[PDB]
Amino acid sequence: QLLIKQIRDMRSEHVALQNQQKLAEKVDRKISDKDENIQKTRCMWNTIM
Amino acid sequence: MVEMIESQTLLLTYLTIKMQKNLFRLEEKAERNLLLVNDQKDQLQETIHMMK
Repeated sequence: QLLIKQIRDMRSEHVALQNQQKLAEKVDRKISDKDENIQKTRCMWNTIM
Repeated sequence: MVEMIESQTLLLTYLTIKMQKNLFRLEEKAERNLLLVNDQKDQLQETIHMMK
């Protein structure tokens, strides 16, 4: 009985999370430029300071 | 009187051996079923964690 209850609860949780991932991937293609933008910003500050 | 007690002992002993054999078969089937379900639980738990 315990195991039945636990599996049911987890299945419900898995569906909820799948709906949230589908909304987030429509935004991400452009990530290949992060480390480069951070270093660029850091460099600009260092130059000013 | 000694013959009667021996007959009772025979009945009880027979019942006992018969019950024990059938109980061991159930326990083994039960534990197998629990392990199978537990394994399913474990796979779902890992997938949920990765998504989170």
